[PDB]
Amino acid sequence: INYYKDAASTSSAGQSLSMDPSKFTEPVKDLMLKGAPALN
Amino acid sequence: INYYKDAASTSSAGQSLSMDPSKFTEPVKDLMLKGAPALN
Amino acid sequence: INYYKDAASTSSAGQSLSMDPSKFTEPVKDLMLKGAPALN
Amino acid sequence: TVASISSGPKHTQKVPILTANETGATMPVLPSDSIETRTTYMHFNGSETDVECFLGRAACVHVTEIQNKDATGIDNHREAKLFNDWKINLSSLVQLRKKLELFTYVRFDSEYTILATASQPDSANYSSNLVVQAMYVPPGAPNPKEWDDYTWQSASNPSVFFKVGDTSRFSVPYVGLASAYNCFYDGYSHDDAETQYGITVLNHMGSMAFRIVNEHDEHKTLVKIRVYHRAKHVEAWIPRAPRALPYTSIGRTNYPKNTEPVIKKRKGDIKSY
Amino acid sequence: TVASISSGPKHTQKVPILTANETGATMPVLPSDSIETRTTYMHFNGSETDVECFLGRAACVHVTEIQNKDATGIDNHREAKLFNDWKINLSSLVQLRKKLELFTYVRFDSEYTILATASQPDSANYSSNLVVQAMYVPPGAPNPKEWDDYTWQSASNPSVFFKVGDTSRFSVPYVGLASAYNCFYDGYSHDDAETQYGITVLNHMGSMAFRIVNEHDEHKTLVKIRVYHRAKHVEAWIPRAPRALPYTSIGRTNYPKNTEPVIKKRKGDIKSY
Amino acid sequence: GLPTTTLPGSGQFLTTDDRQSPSALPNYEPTPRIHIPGKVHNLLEIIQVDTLIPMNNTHTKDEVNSYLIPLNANRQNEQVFGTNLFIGDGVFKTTLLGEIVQYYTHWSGSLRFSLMYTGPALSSAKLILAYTPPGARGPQDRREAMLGTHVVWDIGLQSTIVMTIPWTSGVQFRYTDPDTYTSAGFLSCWYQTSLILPPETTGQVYLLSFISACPDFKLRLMKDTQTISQTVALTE
Amino acid sequence: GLPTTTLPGSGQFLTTDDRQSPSALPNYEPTPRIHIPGKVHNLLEIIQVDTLIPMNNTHTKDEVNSYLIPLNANRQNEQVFGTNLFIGDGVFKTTLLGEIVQYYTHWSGSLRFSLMYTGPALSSAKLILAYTPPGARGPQDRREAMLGTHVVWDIGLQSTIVMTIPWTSGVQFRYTDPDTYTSAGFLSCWYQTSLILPPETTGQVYLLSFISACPDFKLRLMKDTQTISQTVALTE
Amino acid sequence: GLPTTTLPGSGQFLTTDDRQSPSALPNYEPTPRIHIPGKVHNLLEIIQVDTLIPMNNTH
Amino acid sequence: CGYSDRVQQITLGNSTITTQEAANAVVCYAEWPEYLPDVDASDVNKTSKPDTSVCRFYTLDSKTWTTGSKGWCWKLPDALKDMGVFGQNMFFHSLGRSGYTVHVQCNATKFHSGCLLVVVIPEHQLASHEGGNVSVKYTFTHPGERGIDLSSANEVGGPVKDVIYNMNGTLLGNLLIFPHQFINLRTNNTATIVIPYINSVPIDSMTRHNNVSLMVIPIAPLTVPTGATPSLPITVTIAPMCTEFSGIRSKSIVPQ
Repeated sequence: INYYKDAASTSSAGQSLSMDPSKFTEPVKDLMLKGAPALN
Repeated sequence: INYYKDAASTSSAGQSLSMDPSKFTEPVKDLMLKGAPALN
Repeated sequence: INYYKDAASTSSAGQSLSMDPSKFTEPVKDLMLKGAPALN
Repeated sequence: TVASISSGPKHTQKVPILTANETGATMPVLPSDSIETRTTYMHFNGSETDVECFLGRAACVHVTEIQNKDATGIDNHREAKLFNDWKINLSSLVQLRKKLELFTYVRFDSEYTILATASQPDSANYSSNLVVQAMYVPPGAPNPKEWDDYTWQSASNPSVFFKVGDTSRFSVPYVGLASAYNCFYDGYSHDDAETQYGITVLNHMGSMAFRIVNEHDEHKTLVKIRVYHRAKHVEAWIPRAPRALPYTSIGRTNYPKNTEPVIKKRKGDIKSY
Repeated sequence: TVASISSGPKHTQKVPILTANETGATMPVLPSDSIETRTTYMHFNGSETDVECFLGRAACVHVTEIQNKDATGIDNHREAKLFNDWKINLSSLVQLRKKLELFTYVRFDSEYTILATASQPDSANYSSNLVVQAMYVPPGAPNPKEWDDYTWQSASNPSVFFKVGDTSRFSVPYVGLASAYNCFYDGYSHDDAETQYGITVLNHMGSMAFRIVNEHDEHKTLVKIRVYHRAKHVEAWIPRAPRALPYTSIGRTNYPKNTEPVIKKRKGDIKSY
Repeated sequence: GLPTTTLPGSGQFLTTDDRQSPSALPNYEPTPRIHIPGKVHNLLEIIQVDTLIPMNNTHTKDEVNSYLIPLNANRQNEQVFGTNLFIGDGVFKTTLLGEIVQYYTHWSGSLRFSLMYTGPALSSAKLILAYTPPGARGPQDRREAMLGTHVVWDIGLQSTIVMTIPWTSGVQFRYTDPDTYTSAGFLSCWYQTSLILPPETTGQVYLLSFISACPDFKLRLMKDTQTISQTVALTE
Repeated sequence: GLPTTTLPGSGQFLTTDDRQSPSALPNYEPTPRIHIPGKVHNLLEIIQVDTLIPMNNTHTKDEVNSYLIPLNANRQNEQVFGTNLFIGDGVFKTTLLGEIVQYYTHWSGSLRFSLMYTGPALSSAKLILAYTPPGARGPQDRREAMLGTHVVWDIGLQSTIVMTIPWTSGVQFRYTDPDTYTSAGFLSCWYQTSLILPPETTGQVYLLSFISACPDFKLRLMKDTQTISQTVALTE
Repeated sequence: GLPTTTLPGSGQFLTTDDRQSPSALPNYEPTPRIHIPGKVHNLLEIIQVDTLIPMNNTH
Repeated sequence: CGYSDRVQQITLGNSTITTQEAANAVVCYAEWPEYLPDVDASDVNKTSKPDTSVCRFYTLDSKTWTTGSKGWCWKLPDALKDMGVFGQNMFFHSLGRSGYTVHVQCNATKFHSGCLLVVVIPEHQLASHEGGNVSVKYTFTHPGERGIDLSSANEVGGPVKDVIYNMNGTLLGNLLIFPHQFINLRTNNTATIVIPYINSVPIDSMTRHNNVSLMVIPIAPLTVPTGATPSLPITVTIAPMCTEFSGIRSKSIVPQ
């Protein structure tokens, strides 16, 4: 329960469970599957 | 939730979303439409 | 009612009514009934 | 959540251990790809690794010292510390500045805690029951000139009254003009051969002017006001390389000359353990 | 719950009073097995005998003394008590250490209370309105070197600000790497003929560095900080023999030479009452 | 601003109050728990385990013989041993049951006292364990001991006897510290007929005495124990 | 007046407590958010990115050659490089993974170690990356290294190898700071057969070593890092 | 006695905090409101009115 | 079904680049460039889209990779502000918006050895060589097609060129967090990195503010075979995409 009206008072959001490390680990145009030759 | 009975204790009303700048910008008797000649 | 989100804040659990002193008093392989000869 | 899957001997043409880093991709090779692994579970969520917790814990980010005394005859008050003002910057303390610089853009509503402690090294029979007025100064608000200036009214300037030792707690929504703070601004405020680089509108959030409003006692009470800050509603973008060299300035990545090595040299050749 | 059941004269071949302790079992022989008992009820639950209550009450577990003064000219500050640090150990106070050692493994989230009191034996006109900064130091966190070190920012190190006399109250989830604390560790951290026995990763939880952040007054205020601890979410395993000899160290069951007898010698022969 | 009124005693630190607390380690996750054998939920589970009593508490220094009750052959109508039932002092002060009881001020329930014979297998002997409820002096003879609660022990294939000391008290709970009003009574053992040893055997045979609590045992009102001490805060 | 009782520790400033707060800017509206690429929600997403390791950490000053592992041709049964697995110190102290780990006290999971060959395309060489779990000394020969977890690297069209260091520990979490009890082991590389360079080529060829965390990596118990310092509050 | 814990910054006077307050004039009744022309609800309504600019600012 | 992942062709406007030993193109943060949607615009003037005129491969002056070269750094759109009509659309407005498709070229035989680090560092605010509180002068950070040669001598107002510290105080080994690609002479000769518009605002200035910076840092030293020229040409080709400009204005006046 909040005691104030404006959003500056609300508490933190906790944790963002929506993870997606692909944008940083595999920022490649063509799809690369584990095991298959990276270049062919 | 309020902790007191009299209206001097209640909190502010926040924001009055009901706006009407026409009374200050167009306080004219006859209606003036944008684009049409102001005087004719 | 809790005032915090993380489990480090919750109160104690009270009492664990699930008791089982047999594991400490009778940690024997074969079952031993009161009255019957312990060894035969 | 499964941590490691069960995998036995592998004799196939698919080599998950061989790749080409020239593509710039990091293949998510798991332990089951190189050895025989058993079924294990994570038993871990990662709540403390989120940007909201990594950057969202209260910490000291600035400090100053002032006094409350008989100010008679001190023409230059502010420069004599009858009240001191600090430009809000999250880049003056290094242990939080580095965490903030780990990313290029950060959006957050802030939380401030102003810690003042009363003290008297010189002869002083007691420590007054002070009431500190903390004031927010937006860009344009009259940068006060004296401890008794026409500004302390605080009609539009936010003010918080409180006694020394106890702290104020006010929240600030994200006050940037962009969608986040420009942790790195590879750009100038305008096109001039004499303008400052990096430090621009995105950097200046105003300033905090510290004082006491109580009329003076019989002695100098040198007050040191330490400021603490927690980040709220933290959102991060464009992760960057960790800070290696220290800082000398605010908002500038400039470093000193002949800086000391950061890599721990080995004891012996490369083959030593 | 029934305490004692009704039982009259017993003339049978089943002898519940005769057994063989060579089996290692404790037969639950009741009073109704040896005499004639009446119907009685327990009227008792045993809420205060649970491990959560036996080990989960706040108590003092460590203490130190420090000062807040003009620190000018004291090259070695920490060793001069301008700030003192204590390695977290539940084995420095004996009346709680024994209760904790009654078992081999204990898992608990902790509760700490740091009690500081202001005092001035020497000439001092008042007792300052202090604001004590209590700081948690995880393994690796920079063990501060001076009262004004780059650590007190507390960006990742937990900090709690509070005035002397009043106490902080922060909870700590179970910070062990195992599923419990190794109350007894019949094992070494690694295989070396010069390593320490027992005291290992399981023992070191960090340390608590005590200080004051207020700038000095005109006198030495010798502060004694007593630390109190309550155990929460207590779970116990592998009950052990009660502690008989006292301690000399933390985490070690080593005792002194020529220790005093613990068994109360009788007054007379074995037949005396 | 919610109007509130601070009741007397606000801001005090009570060493027994169990309240909530904000944590300085947000989003932390305690290690996932694993199965560990021998989990203890209540002290009443471990206190029921038999432990050797230093009944032969007549040595200059602590020795293993302190737990060995000496027996002599060819002894008729003679006492074996005698002890009070102050479980928080005396011979029981050092036992597990006594150590757990010393952490509490009040105790109730029945006690389990057992003796195990360790002499030769070809030996024969009959002993009588007699419990003397409070109010009467310690038995000075066998005829006076046998008037109260007693159990005749026939030593044979069964090497251990289990005599449960019945709860015989007016008040619901007795004090753990030695007190006259809450005295538990006296415990003694006597030679029923005699101790007969087989040929080619000499010396004394010894009994091992055990103490354990019954499932009807009670403890409350925790207190600080006097079995451990400290005068210098500990360093590594 | 709602009766209340102030619990111990009231009015304290805890550097980790996350509570509500009244705002001094009423009716303010935070800027509407826009789409910005590369949003970071958790450090476990960015820590899995490969970063060059200064494996050749034998220079007087920091140089680009520190990340270049020198290789010599015509070398049989010889070591390439050797390093401990204290990710919070040594060669890994400066890497992104190590920098992120130093902000925490406990770490767990498997590490991803990769080597990329940069020599001539007409060159042939076979290397064996060997991981030595804790408890045993660092391998001094190839026969001792190949007994543990190892991956034979055949240098060909595939220029990069990816050897995942498996999580082999008794305790669930290791300490980030160098500690004996929570040692991660040792990592070394050896020449399998030899390094063969094509004609008209001389000098040494170099390998680029990468370090990244697996999706099963864990971090907790944040702490202050020792890689940055300050002794004078900053001015413009 | 409801157990409470005073958070940091208790008892401070913030010049922007809008909270409730007990009144020292109980049972008072504010005057009944009347119609007054030109009511201003937001400054964005009056700021849109044309005003002469001192463009010839060279005197 | 037979194809190859190293044979790639990128056609933009009237320019076409062909390659047969290219690595999988890197899309920075898996976000392709897209036109500014109306839901985020803050300026009121309508944007002009010189789609075909400016979105083409512009080849920059090739660099000489020697055994002692430290690296090269380019700023965008600064690197293309003197290139045809793109430079005019960049100057004659107060702001601009456009993506970039970087294409680095470095070919060699199977005998050469070396590795180049092609990395895109958004908001690469460089460090000055004088320290203290010195600034870096606009005249240097905005070279144009010239770029910044990290092996040359420092001039008053140009940032420091210590390639080890990435000219900003970060170690070279940590630049891999950014979208990058290695040009390994044995495996790859041409790198491709599609760079979208990265900024905290929907639109920002394009003359005084450079969103991204391209760097080519040789990691492994160039080891040419015995008797070969100790130099290899590095040609950088950048192609704008999704270009936008707002507020056609009197020409932006830069020094010189």
